[PDB]
Amino acid sequence: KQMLTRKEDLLTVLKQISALKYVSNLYEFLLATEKIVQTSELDTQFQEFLTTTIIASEQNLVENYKQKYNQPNFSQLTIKQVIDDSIILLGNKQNYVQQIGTTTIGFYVEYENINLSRQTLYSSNFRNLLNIFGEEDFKYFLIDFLVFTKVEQNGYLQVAGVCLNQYFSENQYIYPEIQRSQIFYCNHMGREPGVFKSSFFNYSEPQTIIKKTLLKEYQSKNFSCQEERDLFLEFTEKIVQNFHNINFNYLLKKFCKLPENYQSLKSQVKQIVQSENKANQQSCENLFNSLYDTEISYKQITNFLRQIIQNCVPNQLLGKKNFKVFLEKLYEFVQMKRFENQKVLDYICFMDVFDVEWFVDLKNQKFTQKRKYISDKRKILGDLIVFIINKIVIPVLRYNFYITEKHKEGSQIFYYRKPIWKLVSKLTIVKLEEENLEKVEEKLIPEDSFQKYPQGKLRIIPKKGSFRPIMTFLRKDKQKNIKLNLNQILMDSQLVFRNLKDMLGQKIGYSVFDNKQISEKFAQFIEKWKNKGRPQLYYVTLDIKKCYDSIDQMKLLNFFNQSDLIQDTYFINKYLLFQRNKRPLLQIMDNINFPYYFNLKERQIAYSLYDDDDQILQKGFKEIQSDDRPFIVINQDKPRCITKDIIHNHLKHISQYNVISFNKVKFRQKRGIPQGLNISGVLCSFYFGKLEEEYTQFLKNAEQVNGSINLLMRLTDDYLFISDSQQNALNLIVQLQNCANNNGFMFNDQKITTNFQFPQEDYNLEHFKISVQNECQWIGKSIDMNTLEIKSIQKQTQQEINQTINVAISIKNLKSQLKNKLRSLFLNQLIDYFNPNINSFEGLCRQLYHHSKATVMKFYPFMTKLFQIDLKKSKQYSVQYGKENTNENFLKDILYYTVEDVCKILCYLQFEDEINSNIKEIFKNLYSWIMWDIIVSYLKKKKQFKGYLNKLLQKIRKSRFFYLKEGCKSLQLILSQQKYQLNKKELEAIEFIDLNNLIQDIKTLIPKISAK
Amino acid sequence: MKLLLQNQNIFQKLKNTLNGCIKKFYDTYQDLEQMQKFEMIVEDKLLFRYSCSQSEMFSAQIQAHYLEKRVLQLTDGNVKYIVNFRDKGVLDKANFFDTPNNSLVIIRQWSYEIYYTKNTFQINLVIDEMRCIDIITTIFYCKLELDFTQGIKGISKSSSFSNQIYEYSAQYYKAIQLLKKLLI
Amino acid sequence: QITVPLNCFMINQIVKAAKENPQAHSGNHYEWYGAFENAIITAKFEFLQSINDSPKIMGKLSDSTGCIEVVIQKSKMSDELPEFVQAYEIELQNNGNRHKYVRAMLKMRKNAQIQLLYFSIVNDANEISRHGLDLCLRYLQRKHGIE
Amino acid sequence: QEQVMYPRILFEQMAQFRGKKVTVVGNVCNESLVIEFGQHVVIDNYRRVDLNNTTKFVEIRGVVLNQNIVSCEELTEFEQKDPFDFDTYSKLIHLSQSDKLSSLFTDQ
Amino acid sequence: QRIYSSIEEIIQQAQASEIGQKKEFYVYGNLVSIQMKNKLYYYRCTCQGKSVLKYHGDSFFCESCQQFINPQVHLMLRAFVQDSTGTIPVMIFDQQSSQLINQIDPSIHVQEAGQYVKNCIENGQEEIIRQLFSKLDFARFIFEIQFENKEFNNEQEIAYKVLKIEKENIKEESKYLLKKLEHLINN
Amino acid sequence: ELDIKESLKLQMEYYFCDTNLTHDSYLRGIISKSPKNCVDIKVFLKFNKIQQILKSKKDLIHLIRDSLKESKILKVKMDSLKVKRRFPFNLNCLIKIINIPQGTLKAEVVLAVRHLGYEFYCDYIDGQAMIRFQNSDEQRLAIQKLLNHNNNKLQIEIRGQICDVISTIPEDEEKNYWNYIKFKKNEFRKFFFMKKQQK
RNA sequence: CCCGCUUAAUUCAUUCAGAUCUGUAAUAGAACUGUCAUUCAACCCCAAAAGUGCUGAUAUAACCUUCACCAAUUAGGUUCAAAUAAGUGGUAAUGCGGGACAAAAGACUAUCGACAUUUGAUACACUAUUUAUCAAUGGAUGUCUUAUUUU
DNA sequence: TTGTTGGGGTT
Ligand SMILES: [Zn+2]
Repeated sequence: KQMLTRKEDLLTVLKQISALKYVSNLYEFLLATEKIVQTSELDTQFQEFLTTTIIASEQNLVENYKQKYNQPNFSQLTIKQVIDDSIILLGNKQNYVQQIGTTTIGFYVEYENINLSRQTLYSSNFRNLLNIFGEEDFKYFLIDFLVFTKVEQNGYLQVAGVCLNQYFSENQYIYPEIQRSQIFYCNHMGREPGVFKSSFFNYSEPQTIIKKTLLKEYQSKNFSCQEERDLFLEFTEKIVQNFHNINFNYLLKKFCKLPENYQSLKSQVKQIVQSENKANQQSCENLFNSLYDTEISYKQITNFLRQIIQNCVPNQLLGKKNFKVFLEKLYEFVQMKRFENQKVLDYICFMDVFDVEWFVDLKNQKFTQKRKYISDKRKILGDLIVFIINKIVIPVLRYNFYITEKHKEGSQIFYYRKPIWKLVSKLTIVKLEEENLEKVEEKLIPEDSFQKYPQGKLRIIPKKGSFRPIMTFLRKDKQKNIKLNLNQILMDSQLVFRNLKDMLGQKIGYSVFDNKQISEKFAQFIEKWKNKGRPQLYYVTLDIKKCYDSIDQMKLLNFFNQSDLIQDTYFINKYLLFQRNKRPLLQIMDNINFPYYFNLKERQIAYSLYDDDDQILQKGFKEIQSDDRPFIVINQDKPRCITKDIIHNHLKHISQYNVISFNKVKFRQKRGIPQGLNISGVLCSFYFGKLEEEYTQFLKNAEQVNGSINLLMRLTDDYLFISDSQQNALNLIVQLQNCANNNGFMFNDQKITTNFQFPQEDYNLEHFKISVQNECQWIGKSIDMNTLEIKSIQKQTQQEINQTINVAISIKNLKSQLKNKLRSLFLNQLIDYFNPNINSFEGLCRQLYHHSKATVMKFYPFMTKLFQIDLKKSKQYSVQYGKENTNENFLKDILYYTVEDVCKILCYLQFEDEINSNIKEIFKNLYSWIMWDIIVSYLKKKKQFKGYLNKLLQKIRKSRFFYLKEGCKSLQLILSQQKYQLNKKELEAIEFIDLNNLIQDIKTLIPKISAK
Repeated sequence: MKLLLQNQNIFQKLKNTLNGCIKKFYDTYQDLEQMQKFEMIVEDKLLFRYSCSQSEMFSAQIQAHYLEKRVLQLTDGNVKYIVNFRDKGVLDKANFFDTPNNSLVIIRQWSYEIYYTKNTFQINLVIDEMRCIDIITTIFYCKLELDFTQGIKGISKSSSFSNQIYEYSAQYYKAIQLLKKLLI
Repeated sequence: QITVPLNCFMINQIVKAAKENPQAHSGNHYEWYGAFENAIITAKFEFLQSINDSPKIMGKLSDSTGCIEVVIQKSKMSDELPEFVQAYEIELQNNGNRHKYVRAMLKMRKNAQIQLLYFSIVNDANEISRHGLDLCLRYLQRKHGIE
Repeated sequence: QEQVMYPRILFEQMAQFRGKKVTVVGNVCNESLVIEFGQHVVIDNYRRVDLNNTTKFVEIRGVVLNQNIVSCEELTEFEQKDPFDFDTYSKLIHLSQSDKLSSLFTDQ
Repeated sequence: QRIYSSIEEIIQQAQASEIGQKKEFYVYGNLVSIQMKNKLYYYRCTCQGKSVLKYHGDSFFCESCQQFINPQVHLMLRAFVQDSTGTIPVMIFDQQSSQLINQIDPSIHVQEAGQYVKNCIENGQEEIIRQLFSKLDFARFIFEIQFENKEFNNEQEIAYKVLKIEKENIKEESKYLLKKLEHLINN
Repeated sequence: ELDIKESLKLQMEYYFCDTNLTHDSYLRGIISKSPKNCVDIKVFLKFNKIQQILKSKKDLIHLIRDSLKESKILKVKMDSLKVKRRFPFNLNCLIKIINIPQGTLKAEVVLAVRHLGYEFYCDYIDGQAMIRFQNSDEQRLAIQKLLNHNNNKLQIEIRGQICDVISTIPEDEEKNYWNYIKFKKNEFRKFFFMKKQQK
């Protein structure tokens, strides 16, 4: 079948598009159109540019540009004037490449912005092409065609024609959406509980004021006649009266009440706030835990919500049975995770329309066209549901509770009462005002900073022993005319620092910033390790505590103003980039557009006016590709200037007057950079790279002074050091603690999670707590020091995993969303460390096994959310899949096709293109079989999946098994001809295939994998 | 395209390279052998050519050139500079697209120059390198100019209309005074 | 960079003086008290039956003080005619070869024939008078501009 | 190709020139073609009724005879819905006759 | 009676003025090259509705009047005004743009302009709008143009907006040029 | 009681065998209609001989469960309220419409009449449309808007055209219509006679 | 399992701010009023347009089996069908009443253009709609009999 | 009288 390739030429990918009828290199376009003859003479530069240029055209026009010999091709007009004439011919058409940063006036073009693709347009090669074509053919070649020119190794740059940005693009009733996320993060609390004093339940208080305050629901355009509106207003007045007779005190008291010892905790907190001296430690910890273990549970609050609705809304407003279905769905409305939401169709699809009482029909359209009546009363049931939810359920959950998620549990929800949260607020404003932050008045801040920069905001998330803060900056002041929040202001500086970050891996210390560089360092170290002969290895792990708040303005600004890796003047360019996604080349149905092969991305960059030998001045872009597959670039006219002076002012501001708000009390940080700024993640690594580099001269040479292989990686915090010489790791720990002693930071929980054993008294580190393990667990990793291979750590219980999957499904376009969803979960982590240099074959199989087992459990909630929607009553899927048992077959379809996609991706990520195709076929079938075996053995025991679907899935797995067997049986006869000379990797794969006896049965391989 | 040029803050580069120039000059010529200084002081001959540093490469737009009297015009927003250049070899180096006018170029390396005129010195400017980075054709109305070829008269014009240009005129006056104080 | 309204006699005189005194700076701009390349003129546009020119559609402009040879264009992908000549063909053909003056903006370049860009049909005598005055005025607006 | 110069003059210049090829531009007369200038009229060679319907105007280039008689070599008309001015046209003619502007209209 | 002026005089008297001045002149130029690359409309209410709340599904509701309204489409274009001397980049507002589209095609009403352009841009019929604009090139008029020296994003800028657009009368343009040139020869 | 427990066990073993529950089959329908053939304990509480041997609900529930826990065909575990046997033991007013646009389909006139709100039967043919009702009061119910005093015309709108209708049919035509109806009815009768006999 | 009917009681507490009152030694106590703001943290990385080799083998496999819900552990049958089983862990239950057509049937000249489907086409609808008409098609619906409260 | 979804890691 059509596997994937790791080297292509854009000629093919343009030939295999639909909307294009002609594509070729300009050399053949000239030979065909007879503008030149083969035996002509042109220097190698001009001939090469003629050779690798590409042109495309929607219609074959080799005839229109045939050379009529009537008029000589002798040119006198400059290239600027010919191109002026071209844009002039374009008239009023408004989207072309040569028409970037230029506006026409009458019969005169006017350039007014910077387009760094011109330097290829007004080149000397284009002057030669104008000499060859003559103007009357040029000024039309620059319109009828699409011109790409190879400017990088493979990445073409479009210079003329239409921009591909234009190949990448009756009304109905869209039901409203219930504002769930308004309930989450409140901090208000009044004397007598209830709902807010601005809500209409308490507006200055018959039906008159209800009309005055319900201007958005009473006179909506769904209510046909005045009678419907007035009856609804009557029901709203009845709702209000029936709600104002509730003893919220008692009502809360019954189901979800404060703990039995709440007064003890209030007293303890009041004591810890009164005392002037620095209070205890374990008392505060146990106070935090006793406060966080008082959170209401879903069932109790659900009973509360039912009991508060049953006596605030008349019965016949929804009907006898619709009301009950509503009250039953309300529970699932409560227990949903943070990033989910419930749709009005979920409520409606299980309701009856005639069941309500107060309807009225103008033209008696109920019996003739019943379907129109059903639709035009669903469009009222929906509004009533949304009114009830967004005007009782949401304000109650806002005022009367506090809703958050804990730190380590994941993405679940959590309901704490209100006074308990005011308590934790006071206790944290006390525990906080002593470590880093400090209260501040308004005049302690200057006025320029006051009128230029935005304020801050702080949120608290409960953790196990203590709290955890998180700073938000999204606000922008309404007055003083500021239109940008802090990150929108620092984006330019962050671009400068990105261009700097592209160099810290080898220049001024020890850092990494992604999985590509980490995998690179691993490739190099593992190469050295297999070189010397694979000895015993040791490691060590440790991590700074509160890094972003231990760094001082002085050394930061001093390193910044005294480092030459930041030039003085920088320009900024914006462009669009088009790459090749994973879809294989569809071998040639009649609708194959660009988005089927190319991903669009809208990038920026910051280049230097110097003659840096990367010449971002001539190309316009700087990109890093992983393999030779073509890509396109087009520039844009939106450049800007930036200078180290303004970056200095920015750093000084964000490191001096960082003012953040909390509970209408203004705080100011004392030393450190705020956590939660786009610039911070690079500043921190830069600063600590300075220090760690000045302290670790012994690393650079210890490979040649005594010959000991050893690497040191370091993300923002979590160090990691692997070596063969124990003494190196020991001295490293000592030197790092020395740097911490001298410069003023300290390590978190002293968790020097080393591998060996050593007396920690000989080095004044006795307070450290060694924790000896045998599998180096870095940031979500399982580096195994027996083969030095990598993999990931996966949660292993269905609840553990369920707490981190937010399902959000809508019947609109299932086959798309779900598809990508599952696909994403297969590549979210496997794509990175599947590199074949790190792992052996069996390691690859193990990684695939484990990650498939994890992604099945991550997906499963999606399947059980699907099976709760009936795919019979919808034509879109029933017309194609059938009318009975449509669900299981739809599911079988998406599973099989996503497995084929992921199998292709893995099959090419493991090999080059030079290998035989029978090996790629075998391993194709093997990965597909492993994934299907996992999915079957996990699915053969569920309830909804046991009767029908298991037959199909079993058949599919048996098919894949037989196909594997067929391939591995045929390959030996294929090699019997000697017709292929086996290279090294191929021989290794063949030994992997024969040793494990893939001919008869896969049994020999599962023991070799399933053990974790 | 006003902001991209304006935010260069060229006056900083000019002030810093002039400080470098005066410092290097009255640091290199403190012999004060008054006879040798009298032999050095000759009319209309170059005494000192200070090539600016590397980080001071401002980029601006040509509004008008004259080739025989070696006059080039530059501008950025509100200020328009009148400068000189080495020779036509320069323009042959900076690969212009259509015409010397209406083009926006960066400046790889320029230089200050010290001349002796009637009764006093002269601080001249000479652009030694250029490269055209783009075309732009816009009718910029720079309210104020400054000439680096007409002495204190070339700068003191319009000095009362900008704190920046006022302080630059002040630095220029101080520089010529320190020059005539050292060497005379 | 700027247009100048002047009559065919002035065009002939300028092209004569320039093509007979080639010792000017090699700027394709002509020189009449400055650099110009576009012009405006009102005159009697009539066709001229040339010999089988598919790329070009030549014309002619007679006026009170001379006669020049203008040149037009045509879409190459399909040799139809633009609006500004479609309308003139329609109206001239209807009213029976009864020609009218036209107000035309045209782009003149040396070492090639004088392109024409656009024209509109005039239906009022005062136009000429206006145009006349215009030239006169603009004349001074360059003469005193050079002194 | 070939320069057929046909200047613009006034009606007194019609007698002042005493034989020359010129252009005269005015309005037609209602009653062998005769046209009004300014009052006063003048006869021509073209047929009174040959001219088209919608037109109310006239311009002719041709040789002028003694007076009240002019030869017509070329004739052009158009539909003017406005009262054609004469004072400003007279000013343009006179200032064309001037010395400071002579180099604009004709050579020499 | 009025006093007219050319383009270059306006450009001068506007590029040499203090920030905040607003003043109008009268020119005999001509419009050209109506821009199309930016958005061609904005939304308004009858009583100077500041903002009409944006919904999808084509629903709308106002707060400067406290009723449910059909939102109104005001269209503002960008074009250039020329003369025998110079070029001015001008903006054009609802009434004047409607007047233009009416003068080119009398089919559309005084209130149907914005409706027509919105329907043509949404339905997928822009070629008719494109040619409708293109047939406005070099339409001679008589302009009353306002200039104002404001400042935006804490940097100085200059803008020109259109106030009046009438049809011309050559009999007055000629008299204007006549008095101009007579005064000129008079010195 | 333990004696009561043995008595209940014996009585339930007697009343749980399908041998008696087939020729009697009083509760057999309930047992088959049960959730999993596992009827609750209160299903025996509707009896008679248990109450006289009895002399709360959960108390008697636990008592019956204890008495059943010793059975051999029944089953009791996990305090299940239901208990089941572990053996299967299987085995005069109508009008006419005219002036109709010739070529009018059925649904249009059907709904143009159905707008009235009450059922009817219509038979259309080219022009002539016989409409009949089911209740005798329907005439004067609907007359005020079929005899539209707004127009005083018996008008029905269909597909863009007005057609007339009658207020009362001559009773000779009505008799012919009733014979038509009884004729269709005997048609159906004889149709199904032949179908009963064709085999 | 399905269906109908049915769920109460003074406050567990009262941040922040203001104004009072009583006493007070710098604390305490009592009564009262006002009250969400633009609600969404950022960075790095990865994916992101409208088709099966419809699927022949590895009994050393695949299925099936148990009284609330679901999930993780034991035993017995089974060779493309089905058979009754045993532990453990986590979610879930106030009470009242109701549950012999049960099918191989015959008889019903009982009902029936207003029966009842199942296919088509036409209409109004659609984001997961419970319809109308016509056409063809023939059976459809309720009772008695193989029937006795220890039900 | 203008300028749309929610994975993985780190804090
Ligand atoms: Zn309003």
